Amino acid sequence: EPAMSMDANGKIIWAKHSEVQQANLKAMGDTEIKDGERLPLAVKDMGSCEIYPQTIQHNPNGRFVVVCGDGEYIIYTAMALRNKSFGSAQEFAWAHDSSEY
Amino acid sequence: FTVKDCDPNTGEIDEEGYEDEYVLEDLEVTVADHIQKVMKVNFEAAWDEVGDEFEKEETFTLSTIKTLEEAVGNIVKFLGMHPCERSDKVPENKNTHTLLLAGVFRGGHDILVRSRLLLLDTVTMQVTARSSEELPVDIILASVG
Repeated sequence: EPAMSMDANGKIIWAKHSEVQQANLKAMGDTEIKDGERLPLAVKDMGSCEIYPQTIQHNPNGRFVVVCGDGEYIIYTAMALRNKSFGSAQEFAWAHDSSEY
Repeated sequence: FTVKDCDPNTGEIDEEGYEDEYVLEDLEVTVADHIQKVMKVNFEAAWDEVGDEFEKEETFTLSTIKTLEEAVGNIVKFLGMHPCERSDKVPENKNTHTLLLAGVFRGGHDILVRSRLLLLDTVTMQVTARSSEELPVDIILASVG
């Protein structure tokens, strides 16, 4: 998988593609179609991180994602495209509440 | 909101753009957005009087801590009123304390509080709220927290 987490507005923001820069997040779409049939995306990257992740997890309200990669955790302020925060991991739990970790 | 993107250089303002909604913060409304803290028109009388018509009570008996101070943090500060009738002052310690305290609530009528904090050496205490408005007596006892 890539690292992505989706806001229930309807944007799964992922980053990267497979090893592409993280530079590419977004997707609020704009339109509707049949179950079987297929759909269109928006285009407006944000990001161009360096650390290569393997986790994405949303904040409990989607909001703050903490992303880990290269073994450290960048958390983003997302809309912000701000680094919400960073450090090195080993293992994790968000305090589910959406306010601690 | 309907969220619209910008070009700050020179923009565009167009009918289209799509909504997303973001949850905002709570508003809590206080007992100090509404009140003018005062000194009484007639304390002696008023003091009693306010009892007369108005008065609700709560008692606690305090057995793990013998200090006002916690209480104190919630009360001077929450109500925003004046402690007193010469019954305010305490140094970095003090044996006993009463705040007989004042201000007036919105809608005109007043909200009045007497807090006799009593130290035996536990604290057991009589908090009175007396009011010239009904909604405040129930409120003070809560609000102070």
